[PDB]
Amino acid sequence: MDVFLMIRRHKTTIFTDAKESSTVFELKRIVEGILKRPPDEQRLYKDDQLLDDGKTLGECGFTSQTARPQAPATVGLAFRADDTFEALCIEPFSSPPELPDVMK
Amino acid sequence: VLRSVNSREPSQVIFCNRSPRVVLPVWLNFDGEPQPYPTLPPGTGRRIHSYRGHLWLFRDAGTHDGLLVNQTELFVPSLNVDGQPIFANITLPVYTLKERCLQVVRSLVKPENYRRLDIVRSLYEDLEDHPNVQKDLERLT
Amino acid sequence: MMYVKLISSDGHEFIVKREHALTSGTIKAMLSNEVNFREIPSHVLSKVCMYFTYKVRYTNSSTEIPEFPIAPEIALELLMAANFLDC
Ligand SMILES: Cc1ncsc1-c1ccc(CNC(=O)[C@@H]2C[C@@H](O)CN2C(=O)[C@@H](NC(=O)C2(F)CC2)C(C)(C)C)cc1
Repeated sequence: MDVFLMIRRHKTTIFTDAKESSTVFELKRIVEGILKRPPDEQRLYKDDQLLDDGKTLGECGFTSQTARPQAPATVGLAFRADDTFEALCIEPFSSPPELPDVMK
Repeated sequence: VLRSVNSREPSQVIFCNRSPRVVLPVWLNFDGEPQPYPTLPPGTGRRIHSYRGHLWLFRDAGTHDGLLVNQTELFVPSLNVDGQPIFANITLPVYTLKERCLQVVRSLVKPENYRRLDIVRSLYEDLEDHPNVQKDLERLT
Repeated sequence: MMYVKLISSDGHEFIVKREHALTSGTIKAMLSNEVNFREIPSHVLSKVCMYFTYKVRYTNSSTEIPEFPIAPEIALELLMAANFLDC
């Protein structure tokens, strides 16, 4: 079963899918192919929880019926600069303006 | 041009609403006039009596947005095999993002106010040109 | 796999499958691997990317199709973007 994700760090957002049975480590390999950083320089998160490489995306709560094409689940990403990892930072998207009067 | 054939050969059909919309079934009568039939709430089904060669299409009852039936625009009851009814699976299309935005905007803005929106004139025209069965018959012809 | 980068007016960089972005004839034209959108903010472009995924997933598929969700607050801007991108 496919799960649909946004992998997010700072002002970067990757739209991709993976198998529910695929591992956290395998997702780092996907990230590696796109952003050119190896798995050992990556930490992946679900909310504030650091994800273990060996676990499946399903085990970590990314399921086909919650990580949907039209409403994908968010995976947090942090990079290691030199010796130590940066803290997890995900820049929020911009805020919609006030609803125009005629839309109330 | 588009009209039901007066065949008189009964065909039993299940109208199956697998959309989240209230569904208006429309029968094209023998002169090609659209005749509305009772609505189907989201997720519901009705076993109905129709006829071979009769033409049907399906709309959102409230907005007239177009729906698919067995993955296409028109449904024509076929010959029943082994007494089994013909299934007519009514589903949402994959609307274009533009048409979907128009739908949502139309659902929030009373038509008198389309003009107060801060958009290019052609989008005002797109909003006012809402779905309508007659327009689709003229196209499909 | 081939990706492209779509950048919002506020500097958010969305990385999506090239195939998905070519949903849009306008984006295809802007590519012929990064495009900047000076008028489309991230709360709109993020939804555009979600639409691509939705469209590719559910086009020509008999599994019941869910409604593509659009919050009222973003509908007008999303409409304008959809009109520009022809999608
Ligand atoms: C309960 C319901 N909910 C959603 S639709 C619906 C429904 C309610 C009633 C019926 C009854 N069937 C009909 O009206 C069929 C459908 C369509 O084929 C036309 N029709 C006819 O019986 C027509 N009859 C014929 O063609 C004949 F009698 C010459 C064979 C009418 C009477 C309209 C000229 C069908 C569907």
